[PDB]
Amino acid sequence: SSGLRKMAQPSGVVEPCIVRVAYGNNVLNGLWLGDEVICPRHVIASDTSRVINYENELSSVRLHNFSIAKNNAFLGVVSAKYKGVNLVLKVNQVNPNTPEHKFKSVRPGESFNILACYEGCPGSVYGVNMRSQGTIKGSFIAGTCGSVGYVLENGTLYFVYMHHLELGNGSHVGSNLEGEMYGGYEDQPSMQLEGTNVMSSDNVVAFLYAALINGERWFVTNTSMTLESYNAWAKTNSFTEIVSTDAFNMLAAKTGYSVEKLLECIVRLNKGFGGRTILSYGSLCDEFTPTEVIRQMYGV
Amino acid sequence: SSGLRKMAQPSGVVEPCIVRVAYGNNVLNGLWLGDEVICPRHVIASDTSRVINYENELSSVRLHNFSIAKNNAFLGVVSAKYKGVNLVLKVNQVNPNTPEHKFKSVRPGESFNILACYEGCPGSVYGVNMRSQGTIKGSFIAGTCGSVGYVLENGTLYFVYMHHLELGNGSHVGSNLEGEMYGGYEDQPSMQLEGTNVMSSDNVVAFLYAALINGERWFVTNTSMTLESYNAWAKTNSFTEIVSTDAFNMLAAKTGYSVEKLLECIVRLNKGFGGRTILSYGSLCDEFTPTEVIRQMYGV
Amino acid sequence: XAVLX
Amino acid sequence: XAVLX
Ligand SMILES: [Zn+2]
Ligand SMILES: [Zn+2]
Repeated sequence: SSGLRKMAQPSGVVEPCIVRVAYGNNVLNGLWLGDEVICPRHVIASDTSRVINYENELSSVRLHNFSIAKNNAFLGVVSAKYKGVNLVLKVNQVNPNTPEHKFKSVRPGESFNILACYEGCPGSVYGVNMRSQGTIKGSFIAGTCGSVGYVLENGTLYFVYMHHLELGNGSHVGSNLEGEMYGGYEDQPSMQLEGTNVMSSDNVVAFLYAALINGERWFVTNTSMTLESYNAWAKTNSFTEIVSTDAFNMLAAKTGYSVEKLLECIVRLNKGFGGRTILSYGSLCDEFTPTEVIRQMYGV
Repeated sequence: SSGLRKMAQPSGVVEPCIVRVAYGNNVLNGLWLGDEVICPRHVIASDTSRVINYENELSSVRLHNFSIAKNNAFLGVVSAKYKGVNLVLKVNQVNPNTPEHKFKSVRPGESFNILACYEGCPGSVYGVNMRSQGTIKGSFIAGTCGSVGYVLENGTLYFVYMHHLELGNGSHVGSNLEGEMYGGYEDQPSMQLEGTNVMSSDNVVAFLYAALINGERWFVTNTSMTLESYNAWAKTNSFTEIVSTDAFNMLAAKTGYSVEKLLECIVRLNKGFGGRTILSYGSLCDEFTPTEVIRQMYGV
Repeated sequence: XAVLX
Repeated sequence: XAVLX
């Protein structure tokens, strides 16, 4: 008996890269790699409630107002620049704890980690999952602007997210580190609205395999749905189409349930759980990948 | 619109203390502080499926079989000893990244962090909550024995947990670092069974304040329950008794709902949610303290 | 309706 | 029924 809960990858390699960036009385988080610091550009905005002429506020910038802090280090800004919706400041000191790292964008359905930091100080760590409309469900308290998302693979450190705005439904929009905004949302306090997120079928199937593994089986049906019928239904029901059974073939033989059988479950269960629960959830979550599920039920 | 999800405190100060401890082909995690390493004693057991004469296996121990590893360091065991259900090995090297730290036991209802580590290598970070029967709901994959629990306050680092056994219902039993087992469970593959956990009313009330803050109100009643009636009911229903309204007095004025009103909710809602959800949960969770809830809805 | 964090 | 991790 296991249960299915988000975990985050350890934050130690990341924490020494998180700096306090202040300008005037604007304080937010920044990312310190090499002799550069990356942060959201609004730290220079005179105001953040109507549209800012950002190119004018770059001409307007004064380097002595910058107060960038990290431990015992005070970092002097040599120069300032934009890379998309973020600032790139060159500083006079190289981060002595710079890890090997890379930048990439996380794709819809993929899990990664948020290191939520209040004005320089890392505060908490948790797992999230990028959604098709380019938003996430964070917990971003005021103070955490510029907080950083990352994922570790092989074990290459990828920086994937930097936190920017909150939409009316509470969805959170960040940029990657090349400074492109997820979902294409502009860096302005304008009327912007989130579309509809397409559910990750791969993730939902993983979720259901987890429940079976756990010994939860009440939702399993006396019937099934072919891969090509599911995709035809998926297309008109805001679910992604399934390419291959292949990533599920271990999970399938280990439970004895085919993917075909979990496809029909997705269709019926989407109409509601009817008051019952699966792994204590009230509905299908698509936040766990097949990789996450395997790793926590079986290991490695 | 926020939602209510576990977060963990950053793991960076902890990670450099986690060592790989091997003896023969026994591998598990150990905690490296100063010139000492703390780990579960079973790494010396010849076998872990029937009762071990642990005092005999201490006389039997051979120091050259110890393979303790951390980064580029190999730590030679100077001496070995028991402190309860854990080993205390003195090594020939002092951990150069030892943080200021303390040991304490976490109490029932309190949240803390698990750094789950596979044979030396930290793997994930997540929040848990100690339960009255001295067990927790971890995700402990084989390999993670001796994984370490901690909590940060003020910001003093407390080490509070080291992982030992799994019970039949999947409940997880660890020790503190003085080597006393939570719940009083003996360090043996014996028939042991978890009693009934008493729910933390303080936590459940916090949970409900979170939902109200979030704008979820369907469960609020036209009536209420006095503090002294609740405690009388709590005593016979496996809930803790509430001492004071005081930790809720901000949350109370901010929602406009008194604790008295959320007490009656606890009584009715305990009979079932009737198919609906609160903050997407299917029932009352007592895993979030009033402190956690405030901090994530309001900050600091 | 977008609020700058 | 207790399994040693
Ligand atoms: Zn922005
Ligand atoms: Zn043990």
